[PDB]
Amino acid sequence: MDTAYLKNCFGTGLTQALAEVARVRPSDPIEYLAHWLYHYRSITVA
Amino acid sequence: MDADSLLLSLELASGSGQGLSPDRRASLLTSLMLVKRDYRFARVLFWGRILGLVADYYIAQGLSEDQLAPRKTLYSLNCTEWSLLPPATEEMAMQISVVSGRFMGDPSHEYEHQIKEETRLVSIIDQIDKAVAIIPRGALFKTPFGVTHVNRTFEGLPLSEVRKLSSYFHFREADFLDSLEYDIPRGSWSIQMERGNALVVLRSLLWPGLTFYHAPRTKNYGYIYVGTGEKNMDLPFML
Amino acid sequence: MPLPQIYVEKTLALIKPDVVDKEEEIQDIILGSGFTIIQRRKLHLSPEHCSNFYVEQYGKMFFPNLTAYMSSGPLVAMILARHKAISYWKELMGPSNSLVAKETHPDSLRAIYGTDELRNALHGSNDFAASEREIRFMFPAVIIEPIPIGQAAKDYINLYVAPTLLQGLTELCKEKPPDPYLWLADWLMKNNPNKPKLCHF
Amino acid sequence: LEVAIQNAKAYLLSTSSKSGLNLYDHLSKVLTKILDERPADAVDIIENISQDVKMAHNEYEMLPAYEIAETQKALFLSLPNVMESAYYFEQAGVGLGTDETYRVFLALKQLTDTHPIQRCRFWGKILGLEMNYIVAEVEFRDGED
Amino acid sequence: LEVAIQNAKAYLLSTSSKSGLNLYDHLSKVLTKILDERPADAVDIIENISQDVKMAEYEMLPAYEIAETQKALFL
Amino acid sequence: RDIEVGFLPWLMNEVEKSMEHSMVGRTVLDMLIRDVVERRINDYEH
Amino acid sequence: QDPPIERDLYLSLEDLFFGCTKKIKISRRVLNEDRYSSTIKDKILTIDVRPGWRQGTRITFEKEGDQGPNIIPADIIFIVKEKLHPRFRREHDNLFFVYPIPLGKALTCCTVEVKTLDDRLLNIPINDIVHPKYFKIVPGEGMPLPENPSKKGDLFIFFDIQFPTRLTPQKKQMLRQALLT
Amino acid sequence: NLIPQYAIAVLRSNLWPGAYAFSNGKKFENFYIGWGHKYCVENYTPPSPPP
Repeated sequence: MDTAYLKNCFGTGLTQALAEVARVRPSDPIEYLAHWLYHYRSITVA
Repeated sequence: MDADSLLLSLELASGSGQGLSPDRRASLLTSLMLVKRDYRFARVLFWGRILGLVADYYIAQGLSEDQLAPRKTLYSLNCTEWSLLPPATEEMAMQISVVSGRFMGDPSHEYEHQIKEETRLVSIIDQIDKAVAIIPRGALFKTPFGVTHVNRTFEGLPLSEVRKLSSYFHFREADFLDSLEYDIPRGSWSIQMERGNALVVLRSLLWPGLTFYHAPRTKNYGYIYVGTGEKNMDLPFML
Repeated sequence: MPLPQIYVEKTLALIKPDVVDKEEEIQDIILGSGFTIIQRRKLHLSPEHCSNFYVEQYGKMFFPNLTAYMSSGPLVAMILARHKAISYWKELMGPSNSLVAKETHPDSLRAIYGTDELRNALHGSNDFAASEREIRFMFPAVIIEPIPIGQAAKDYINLYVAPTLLQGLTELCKEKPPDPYLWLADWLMKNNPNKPKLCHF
Repeated sequence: LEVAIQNAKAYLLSTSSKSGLNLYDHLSKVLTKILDERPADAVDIIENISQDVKMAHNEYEMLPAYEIAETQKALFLSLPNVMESAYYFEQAGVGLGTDETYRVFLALKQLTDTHPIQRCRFWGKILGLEMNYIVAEVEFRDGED
Repeated sequence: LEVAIQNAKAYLLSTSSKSGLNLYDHLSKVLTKILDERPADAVDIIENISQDVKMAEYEMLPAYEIAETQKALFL
Repeated sequence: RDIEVGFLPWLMNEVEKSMEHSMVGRTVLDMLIRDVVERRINDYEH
Repeated sequence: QDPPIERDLYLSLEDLFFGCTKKIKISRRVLNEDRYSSTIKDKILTIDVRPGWRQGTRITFEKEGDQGPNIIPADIIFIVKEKLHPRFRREHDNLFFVYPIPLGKALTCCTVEVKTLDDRLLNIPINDIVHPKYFKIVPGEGMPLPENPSKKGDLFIFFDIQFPTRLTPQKKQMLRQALLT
Repeated sequence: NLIPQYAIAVLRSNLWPGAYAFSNGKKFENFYIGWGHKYCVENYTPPSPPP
């Protein structure tokens, strides 16, 4: 399967993403996920 | 300096002796409140004066959330009539290098070396802010959101830390800010104690007319440039 | 609720543009009564916002005056919270129709500040679930409810998030792009099923 | 005890006016990450890990202090020298300060400009409970308003 | 999650010998001082309340001398 | 292709555990509020 | 198949500056399985207008427009269009203000009073001689960019000079001594 | 300037910055508050040695 590639690539990020989205329950979860992933880079890479 | 420097004569309390009359002080209080209204600045500090040969440019600076932002300058000849001065760039810094002499009151004045006096005002105010705009150590706290805010829990410097140039910061892009101990010449800053040594006065020698106010007992501080508006290139000779 | 944990009850509370001028007295009575204010905010609901805020009841409350009285100037919304928050706030308010509250409840805030049926001085949560719905509408990104620890989070994700996230990650697996997060996030923004496609040209 | 503890949160849940966060959610997140990683090093990192937690259509309202400012710019746009006289008063702790004195002086200037006055003296300031008074001794030239 | 909260109580804090402080006691003092009416912006203040709880006149003698000589000005 | 069985089941379990850890954090915070404030009213009146 | 209806909806400058929201009631020509009815299933489509959307920005709602028995509905509510204002003309992320300056104020120091889309008021100095091609750029104070709502373009202040309609012979000598020397 | 019929004539030398002269029209006084230096548009040239 393609699990191992995406095992390495994402890992903790999607977990924190949907954990925050499920906790918040926004009106648009998908846009919230995209903005959160942007912010997640803006903390991690920088 | 903030509005607290305009309810009392904090400028003349520094002993530099140049400042605003109570006429100009009350007018400036009302006008900077109206500037904070018309221009949605977080704070509106009185930058100072550029003493001209016909009239003096009363200068105000807009402060954003986000205080290290490219601060927005305003000017006024009759104090109250505030007008948004344009921002500064590198070309306009290089443009005025061929010109020397005292400022003229009319900002439409032209030099043949043409060059507008407004461009001189913009560039000289930018140069003064990049060089000698003072922040005491710990007054500004770099927020985790990529933004600088007032360190609103800032207690004034201990009297041991008063005498060090390391306890004072350049109020510009870069504890995040650059300290004054690298501001060459090494003797370029004069530190003196007035008013029972409840007052630290820190004056620029490279840009005469700057006098930075600080009360060590509290968080009352600020800088004002009331002066001629030229750079003392003679500073290493004078030290 | 009978956990080790202990619980805060929360309620929405609004002031209309014909009563916002008396925001300060209303907040004084709110604080003095024992409420605690979590967050303030100044609103200005366009008619689209008004249609969405009453969406649980906008399909029956066909009152253009009711949309105007939210749109004709700013609002002052608050989260209030104290012991039995919704019932105490109801007790201060009284009947929803101010024309009844004026004569029958002298102590009511709606009698003191309100005018009539549609010019009601205050609007707030009439139900705990309604409290979560209106508070999640008006003040986004404020946690108000118990966290869905168990299967409820999985159901939420499977009903809203997974039908898009699965397919987007599947295409991300076909492409194997570099720095995969751009591909995923831009894909989610572009092909959101709950939003239209935007062509910035 | 119960009312005290939920009052303690409803305090702590109060959203900050600048960051948009609240201390209760922040403390939950910081305790979550602390319990996740288990620093050993637990107390020293509490500052740095707090920085790490902070790492991860708007209306505007304004105060009643600018309607006075709206009103008082007209001040700056046959009297006595009020500042001089107040300076003599100020030599024994009498007066309103230089700022308020100059503001009243410009108000008297507006009064003199408006009406045909021979002498317009700052009579005094009678203190009040809601609003004080700024009284002006006036002597008219033509007798008309 | 009763075993998990039991482990949570079990940790906080097997005392860190590097400083001798406890997360329970340190955060307890931090919250105790906060519950004396810090403002709604208290979230931005815990970074130096942590410093204060972690932490828990001769320098201005030249001020008194200048004051002392200035008595003769009006005496 | 068939990631619907591969990887999302793992990630749903990780969201469940991360939300459980979050709830543990919220619980520990709540015990801290109780401990501080109960120590306050009891000792303040004595 | 039948084309989507390219509906035009007008947004004033403040709607595209602050990022408003809009509702557009749609047709009732939705078909059931019988393929001869005319009913409605979703009355209203909502568009979250974000700041800086330029004119011609296409917002498309697939499977929401009118539908025949054997075609896929589609609709392009809405093409971003700009209302006339008192006054800024919309260009590529820049605002173009026209100030009817009078002559005599054009040739000397002048201050231009610009209300903005933020409900902020600007006093822009004009120390140059305002001939009828002059414009001052007030940078970083236009509308927000669609790619970055934090950043905003530049405001352009053009001038429509009002020449005098009558001059005294004294005023003719006044002007001749001033300008032609 | 807002009340010109009680103004005081201010003088700014521009040769010695901080030097001032004042008069109400009857009396006068002088005051220096600068660094004690003469203004010069040109930068300070150290004087050349003797030939």
